[PDB]
Amino acid sequence: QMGCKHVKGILLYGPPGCGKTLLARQIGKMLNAREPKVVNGPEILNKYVGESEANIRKLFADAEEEQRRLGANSGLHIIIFDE
Amino acid sequence: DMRNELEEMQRRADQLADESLESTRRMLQLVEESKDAGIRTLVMLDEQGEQLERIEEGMDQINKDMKEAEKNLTDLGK
Ligand SMILES: Nc1ncnc2c1ncn2[C@@H]1O[C@H](COP(=O)(O)OP(=O)(O)OP(=O)(O)O)[C@@H](O)[C@H]1O
Repeated sequence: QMGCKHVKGILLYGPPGCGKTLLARQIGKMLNAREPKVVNGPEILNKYVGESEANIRKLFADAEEEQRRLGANSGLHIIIFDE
Repeated sequence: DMRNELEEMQRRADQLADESLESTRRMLQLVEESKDAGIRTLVMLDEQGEQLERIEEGMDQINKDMKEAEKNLTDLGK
């Protein structure tokens, strides 16, 4: 009835050693859904031309497929970008 | 003193393939089928050669028999 759009991103920051990674993993444990996908940052870059974009799109491929399959009654997919 | 210098990084273009895995598999399957057909043709050709060799002897024997019979009949007739 209200028809509002949800939020789709969060940015945590602060000095070193304050619980960011612990908080993120605990949030991942809290949610009941597909096992959250974790990226370590420098692991996407590849020497072959064009493979970085393929690696990036492999993250959203499954979410797009599920949204197409089920529609508005699909689950929530969580992605974590460390560093 | 605005004299800058740089360093370079390299990237490797993808090696020659990603078109050698769709026509390739079909090529291999067709080659296998052709090999099987060739083996079958080998077997059939050998059998046919054996049969022709078998026919030859009967051919020669009938020729000899008819010639001898004709000569004998002519000799007795006169
Ligand atoms: N609020 C907290 N309660 C309990 N333990 C904490 C808390 N904050 C940090 N710690 C402890 O600090 C350690 C490292 O914390 P964490 O891995 O979250 O650091 P970080 O914020 O990721 O740091 P960095 O900036 O290096 O990534 C863990 O052993 C964790 O138990």
